[PDB]
Amino acid sequence: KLFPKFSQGLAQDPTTRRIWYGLAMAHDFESHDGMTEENLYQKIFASHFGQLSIIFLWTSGNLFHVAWQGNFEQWVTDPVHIRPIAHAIWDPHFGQPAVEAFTRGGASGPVNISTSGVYQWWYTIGMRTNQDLYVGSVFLALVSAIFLFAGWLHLQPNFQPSLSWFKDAESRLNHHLSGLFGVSSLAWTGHLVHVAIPESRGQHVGWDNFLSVLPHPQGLTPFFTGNWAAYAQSPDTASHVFGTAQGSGQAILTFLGGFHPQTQSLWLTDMAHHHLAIAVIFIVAGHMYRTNFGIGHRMQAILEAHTPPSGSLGAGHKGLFDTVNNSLHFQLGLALASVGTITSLVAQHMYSLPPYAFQAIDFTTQAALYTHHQYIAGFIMCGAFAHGAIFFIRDYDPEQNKGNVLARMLDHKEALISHLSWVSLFLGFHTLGLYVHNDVMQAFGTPEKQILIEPVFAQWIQAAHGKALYGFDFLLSSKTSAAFANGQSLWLPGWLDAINNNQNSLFLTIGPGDFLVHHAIALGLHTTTLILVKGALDARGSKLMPDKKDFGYSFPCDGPGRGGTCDISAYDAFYLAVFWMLNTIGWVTFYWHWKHLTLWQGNVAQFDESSTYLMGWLRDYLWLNSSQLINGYNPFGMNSLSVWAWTFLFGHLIYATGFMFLISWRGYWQELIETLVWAHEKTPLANLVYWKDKPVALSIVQARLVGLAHFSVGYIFTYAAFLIASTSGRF
Amino acid sequence: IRHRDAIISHLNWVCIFLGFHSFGLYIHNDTMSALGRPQDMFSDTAIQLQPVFAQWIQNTHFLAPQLTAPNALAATSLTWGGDLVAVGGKVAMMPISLGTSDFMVHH
Amino acid sequence: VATYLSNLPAYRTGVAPVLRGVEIGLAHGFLLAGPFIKLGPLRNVPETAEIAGSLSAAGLVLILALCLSIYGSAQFLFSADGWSEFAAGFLVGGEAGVAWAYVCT
Amino acid sequence: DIAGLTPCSESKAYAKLEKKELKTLEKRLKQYEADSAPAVALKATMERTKARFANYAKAGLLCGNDGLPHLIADPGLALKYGHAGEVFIPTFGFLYVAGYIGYVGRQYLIAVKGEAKPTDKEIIIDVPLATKLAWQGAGWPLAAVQELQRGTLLEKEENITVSP
Amino acid sequence: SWAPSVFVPLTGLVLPAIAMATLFVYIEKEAP
Amino acid sequence: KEVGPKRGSLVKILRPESYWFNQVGKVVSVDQSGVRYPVVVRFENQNYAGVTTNNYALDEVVAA
Amino acid sequence: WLRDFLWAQSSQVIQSYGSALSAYGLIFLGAHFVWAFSLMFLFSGRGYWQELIESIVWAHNKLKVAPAIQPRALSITQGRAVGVAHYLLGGIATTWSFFLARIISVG
Amino acid sequence: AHIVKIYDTCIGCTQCVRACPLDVLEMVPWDGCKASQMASAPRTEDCVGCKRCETACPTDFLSVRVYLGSESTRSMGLSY
Ligand code: CLA
Ligand code: CLA
Ligand code: CLA
Ligand code: CLA
Ligand code: CLA
Ligand SMILES: CC1=C(/C=C/C(C)=C/C=C/C(C)=C/C=C/C=C(C)/C=C/C=C(C)/C=C/C2=C(C)CCCC2(C)C)C(C)(C)CCC1
Ligand SMILES: CC1=C(/C=C/C(C)=C\C=C\C(C)=C\C=C\C=C(C)/C=C/C=C(C)/C=C/C2=C(C)CCCC2(C)C)C(C)(C)CCC1
Ligand SMILES: CC1=C(C/C=C(\C)CCC[C@H](C)CCC[C@H](C)CCCC(C)C)C(=O)c2ccccc2C1=O
Repeated sequence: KLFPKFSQGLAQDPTTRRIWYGLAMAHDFESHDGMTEENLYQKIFASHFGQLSIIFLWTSGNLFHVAWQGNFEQWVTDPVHIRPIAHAIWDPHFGQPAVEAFTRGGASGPVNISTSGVYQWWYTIGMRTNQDLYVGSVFLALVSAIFLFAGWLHLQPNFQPSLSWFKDAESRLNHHLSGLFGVSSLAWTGHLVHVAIPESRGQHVGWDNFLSVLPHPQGLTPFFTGNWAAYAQSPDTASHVFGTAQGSGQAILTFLGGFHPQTQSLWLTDMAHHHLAIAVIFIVAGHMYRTNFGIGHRMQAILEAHTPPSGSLGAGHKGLFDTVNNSLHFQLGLALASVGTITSLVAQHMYSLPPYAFQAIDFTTQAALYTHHQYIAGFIMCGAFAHGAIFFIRDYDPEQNKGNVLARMLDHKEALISHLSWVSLFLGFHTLGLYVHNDVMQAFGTPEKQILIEPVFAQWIQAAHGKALYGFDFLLSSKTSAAFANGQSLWLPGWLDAINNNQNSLFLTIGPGDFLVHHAIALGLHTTTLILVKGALDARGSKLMPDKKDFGYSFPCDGPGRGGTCDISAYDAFYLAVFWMLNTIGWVTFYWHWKHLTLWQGNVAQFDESSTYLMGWLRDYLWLNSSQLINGYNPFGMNSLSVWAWTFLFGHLIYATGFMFLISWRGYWQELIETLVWAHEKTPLANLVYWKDKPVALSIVQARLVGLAHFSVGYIFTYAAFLIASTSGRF
Repeated sequence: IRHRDAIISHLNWVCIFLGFHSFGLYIHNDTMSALGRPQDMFSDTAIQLQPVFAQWIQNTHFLAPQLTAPNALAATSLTWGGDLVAVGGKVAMMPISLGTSDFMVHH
Repeated sequence: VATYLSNLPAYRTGVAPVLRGVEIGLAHGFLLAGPFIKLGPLRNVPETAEIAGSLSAAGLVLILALCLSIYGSAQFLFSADGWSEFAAGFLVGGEAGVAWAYVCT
Repeated sequence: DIAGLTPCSESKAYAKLEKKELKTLEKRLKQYEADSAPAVALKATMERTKARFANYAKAGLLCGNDGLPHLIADPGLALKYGHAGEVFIPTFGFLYVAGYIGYVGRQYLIAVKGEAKPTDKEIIIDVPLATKLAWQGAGWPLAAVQELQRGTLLEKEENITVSP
Repeated sequence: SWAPSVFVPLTGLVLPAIAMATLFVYIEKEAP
Repeated sequence: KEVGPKRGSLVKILRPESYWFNQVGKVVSVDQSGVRYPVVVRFENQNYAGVTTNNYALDEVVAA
Repeated sequence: WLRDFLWAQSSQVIQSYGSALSAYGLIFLGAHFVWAFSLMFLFSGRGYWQELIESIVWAHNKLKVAPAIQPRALSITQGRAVGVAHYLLGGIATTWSFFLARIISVG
Repeated sequence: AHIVKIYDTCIGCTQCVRACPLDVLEMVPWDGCKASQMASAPRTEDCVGCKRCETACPTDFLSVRVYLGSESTRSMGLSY
């Protein structure tokens, strides 16, 4: 009766879905009772403080458990033959072989081998002792408490901001380019130059001597003079032992390319020059805008003047500032699109260009980080389109958007959905056709009749980047071109000696299996956008339901009439796209994991012969590498992979349980729950015990969300157990 | 039709009971084998669940040519007990022992 | 059975909920002590099986007794104070029943 | 050798894989009498196999390090190096038949729209009209570009929409 | 060294038992 | 006079929320009274509910 | 059941290529296809596919190739029937190919 | 309770009232159609939202229209 304090209509619900929807539309602030736009913005501001405080508390917990139950100081001495430690295990349910099986890494109690990569990230930014990590945990715990105080105090009425303060898009986009991105990257270069560079050279720079230890031996005179090349005179040698001064080097802002020869990682000197350069460019781009000083540029004038005539984009970008600034789901959709793309960018560029010392030797760390940020990017990219669909129902106004790009998008929505349908249908037809063709050829003992289309277009890009394996000799693999010649002192030879190494992940050599699986990835991307764009554009209406905007974003159906309207809502079209999203990210991580397993084992031909046909994916990757996984426990005993043997089944159990909410739908279950209500209300001495919420079955939208949640959790837990065990068992 | 609620409610109960006390035995064995505790499992070398009733029926159907079917020269099959018929070097039929895993799969 | 149900404490209206909770507690105590003491995780030790099977049983009685007061604050014998007296009587009676199970070993 | 490749008549993994398949067929053949019906079919399988290897080496297909023929799907690397029969010739040998079927079905729909009830001649196909459109659809790209020059290929915004 | 033997039963058996209790009592409260 | 289209003229629908928007049917009767939706149009195209006829107003109606 | 039965005894259907059992190697893949294909029908619903059919009926209207028999999405109890039929086919034929490729080889 | 609104596209063929399993709907005099009658929803407290009314409405883009709102013990269709 009380628990949805935000929803007085849910508070009058005598059933048990009062609890389930009090938990589920609690953060849909716009649908709360008595909500105004000012209280909306105030609750969102406090919510962002809560998210920041949780992120800092989480990082401080990582730091504290590494400093306390980990072997970071032991890992610094030997980062190749020592496994990292996440946290100790206190499980009273263990037996003695389980206690003795999880003791490794040089510890005494049972421990977990961390695959989050945090030792490689902390060791390259200057952490060497546990006392450097306790200070970080205490600092981030203090900053998390400060953000909890801030989220409490900016809700207090002397400190509650106005409605007009949140709609200052001009000042926010000024300050979050100049200050939050440029000054922060300049300060991170200040951390790299002052702390990470001398600690990589073996000189301790802590909080006691950073005002007394020069980063450069003639420091701040070449910056004020003009000869900035003095900051790049002596880099680290090719015999540099990391963390010591054996062939150290003295430069702070070098520009080399390629990798450190020991750590197989990016040099910290040109990572410093990287963050310094993009700090300068972010400061220049952040003094572009006109807030309160007369000079700059205005968001109200640039938008409604970029309109091309003669029916090119219609009325162009006329009327967007009334709808970008007023809508939060449009801003959240653009923000999620940007974050989900640059998260895929983080994932693609942290395996090929590993930024951290002794990363890409720890293979399980690399697989976990890639698969982690790729699923994070897949969920964030499907939520970009989800909030883009919430925009068209809740926020879109056609009379405010007369003729702009956002109305022309809805005007030819059928052309968009039909062309995405064509591209997805073409890609699936021919990708499945060539895979089934190669399977039929492998079955009949004739591998030569396979369609093995060579990836010509991407081998040309590798050869234009300097990979001399294919002989296209176009720009950087040609020794006579101008793009080759005008960078031989600047950044090229380390990059050319790093590509042509066939043992890093920097531009792997590719063949017909990589053709087929990049077209599988294109199938997945175009089909996921087919489902998401079709859900965003038909969110307001269709010929089956011309008033879909009248029912809102999430609703079950419109009944059995008009042929039947199961899954008609835009929520239910996000819903079906999460399956194709998990499919797509599963394809990219199957492909990443198996090409890297065959790379790390040595036999890239074992991939190149088997990845051309789906039986080779089934038995040379799934069947083959899940041996030591499933042998985590057996009647002979158990080992340290048994926790991944359990979770691999645990993920198989949640996944199938999702199908119970997916295949069986509500109304079978309400009829079962009514017989259970009968049995409880007619049982002797159980009549005394009576509920407060009337038991009903889960609603239709709720059944979708619960089945999708179990599907995704079982999907992620199965592949995480398989990935970690399959990599860290043989390595 | 006038006590379908009683029928479906008691069958709901016996399905939930059979689900816990059949599949939770497998989850228990998974957990004990994963927690390094193979003695606490449900097996023949552990907590035993012997199918006493089916084993008794196997004994009576193997001893049926003795006194309950006196004109049978052998038992009606070889699964009840005895020797094995071997044809061409391969086993045609041999006796079938029923143990703890047989109990768990029959439930 | 209308005659048999007029005997067990949950239907005896003319008796107090304290004694009702006490008889329910001692009548469930040596019952629920059984599966912890006969087949628990520490069975094959003839010192600790009867100790752990009683300590876990008394903890489960404590869980049920907290859970009764949780039900009593949820729902409101059928009063807010009568169910609290029932919960306290069940705590005392169930721990007494687990101790009585440890006595009759 | 276009992209790290090699001619199949030059590579040795291709010949080793031919000898591997013929070795499997030979040790399979060694069980039977030389004139029996399985041995004739096994030797015919060997003859088709050797003819397949000879005609894949003859057409200049490119093998890889695996010893398997590859397909260069780019004109200008297929036209310049003589690989147009890999993809570039069947990418029009397909599209003639694809636009053929897409034109025959189009004209069968349009020639049955203007009748009493069209749907009865879509479950019960008018076979003389179907075979007339099957034969006279042979010059479909000609008729397709002559229909595109009118604007009678497309339809204007008489089409059915929802709420733009 | 006694911290994982004390904080882990509190966080999993005691403080969720508060959270199974106090967050459940808040559900069925009669609105005044 | 008889307002609306004639007894059997082909017509085009301008109701954007209709199933037969921009789609051609036959007028079968026009009601001559103060009815809001007098023009009765029968279609060969049936809708999702299986109905081939609908009433329309005078502004939602244009010939050919 | 995962290791010693599914993983261990699938070791003859997965390497059956280049033999007479290789059709069992194909159907084991193909029935893994059809089964999962059924999950498109079981999990989704009609009001999605009817609107997708609207968006491609527009494309067939634009190129004058709309059929006179109007494309509809499958019915609710038709899509459930398609899903359960493809689910049963893809599971039973998977087990068919697994069983026969196991037992023709090692039996 | 659910929100059951009707609209002036009603032809008065009273099929939503016969289709209604809960007597939410009833026919009211009106002068916008030939049948001289239009529906009404006086009893939307008893509505469950099962939308049998708008499986029976013949008018294109249905004249009756149920909007699923808050759920009481009558909107959830409970005998308990
Ligand atoms: C220069 C002044 C300044 C600064 C520094 C900030 C800073 C911030 N504001 Mg803010 N603000 C300002 C002025 C400023 N504001 C003004 C003037 C206004 C009024 C117009 C506002 C109005 C405002 C609102 C309304 C909100 C904020 C929010 C925020 C927070 C952003 C959350 C986040 O994580 O993004 C920072 C993101 C990053 C640091 C990561 C991305 C950076 C790159 C591109 C990614 C790749 C590199 C990556 C860092 C590598 C990672 C490696 C390793 C660290 C893992 C942040 C604390 C939000 C918030 O959380 O509320 C407190 C919010 O809702 N501000
Ligand atoms: C910056 C990120 C961000 C923000 C602020 C929002 C904010 C919002 N979203 Mg959005 N969304 C996002 C990202 C974001 N979203 C992403 C990435 C996706 C894709 C996954 C979505 C998908 C999405 C949908 C589909 C919907 C929203 C909705 C909403 C609104 C209500 C929030 C709500 O229902 O909370 C309550 C949320 C919950 C109670 C979450 C349920 C629990 C989930 C399933 C996690 C379960 C995992 C489980 C705990 C794992 C445990 C494993 C176990 C074994 C231990 C709110 C405006 C809703 C809306 O606007 O309604 C109209 C809506 O329908 N969003
Ligand atoms: C293995 C399972 C599987 C498969 C094959 C598909 C296949 C497809 N989905 Mg997906 N889908 C799945 C699971 C699957 N889905 C799941 C679990 C969900 C969640 C409910 C979805 C949700 C979903 C949505 C929401 C959408 C799709 C779409 C598509 C289509 C994408 C276009 C394409 O690739 O065409 C290629 C076609 C194929 C790969 C299959 C054809 C198989 C062969 C070639 C047909 C002929 C074989 C043979 C001759 C037939 C003999 C049969 C009989 C006579 C014996 C395609 C039909 C989109 C769509 O319709 O795009 C237009 C779309 O909008 N799907
Ligand atoms: C692996 C997947 C899975 C699982 C576990 C279930 C589970 C169940 N289904 Mg179900 N179902 C599934 C898939 C699954 N289904 C699918 C895919 C479909 C699609 C057609 C259906 C369709 C379906 C129907 C149509 C029916 C069921 C029924 C049932 C129930 C009968 C079993 C029972 O009560 O035993 C007890 C429960 C289990 C065996 C589940 C596992 C519990 C383990 C053994 C121990 C408990 C956990 C332990 C206490 C730890 C808790 C930790 C704590 C933190 C919470 C149960 C809820 C029937 C039902 O509800 O009536 C009885 C019924 O009528 N299901
Ligand atoms: C949250 C984490 C957590 C922790 C720390 C424990 C801790 C324990 N569990 Mg366990 N358990 C948990 C979650 C947890 N459980 C969950 C979620 C489930 C359901 C899936 C189970 C299901 C489970 C079973 C089925 C069994 C255990 C058992 C045990 C005990 C192992 C035997 C041992 O070494 O003690 C040696 C010492 C003893 C056996 C003496 C008894 C100790 C009791 C149980 C302590 C009770 C504390 C206190 C007196 C009462 C609680 C008060 C309350 C306010 C917190 C140990 C006390 C075994 C056991 O004996 O416990 C009953 C057992 O059979 N657990
Ligand atoms: C639903 C919707 C939505 C959403 C949307 C989305 C989600 C989108 C996405 C989008 C995206 C996701 C996009 C992307 C893009 C990308 C791009 C555009 C890229 C670019 C790149 C480039 C251009 C590059 C270049 C280069 C190269 C080529 C290489 C070398 C270097 C250089 C730089 C030169 C919203 C909310 C709005 C609302 C409406 C509707
Ligand atoms: C040629 C062609 C194509 C393709 C196709 C495909 C791609 C297919 C595939 C498919 C797949 C991808 C899969 C499949 C599978 C199948 C199956 C799987 C079947 C089955 C059947 C049956 C009939 C069964 C039976 C049985 C068994 C065996 C077991 C039990 C008993 C029974 C009797 C039930 C294209 C389009 C290009 C063109 C056109 C034509
Ligand atoms: C894909 C899908 C559809 C779309 C499926 C369409 C409607 C049918 C697929 C095409 C069929 C096979 C017709 C195509 C063949 C025609 C007979 C034309 C043949 C032409 C030549 C081959 C002769 C649904 O309608 C549906 C409904 C309810 C739940 C789930 C779903 C669902 O998952």
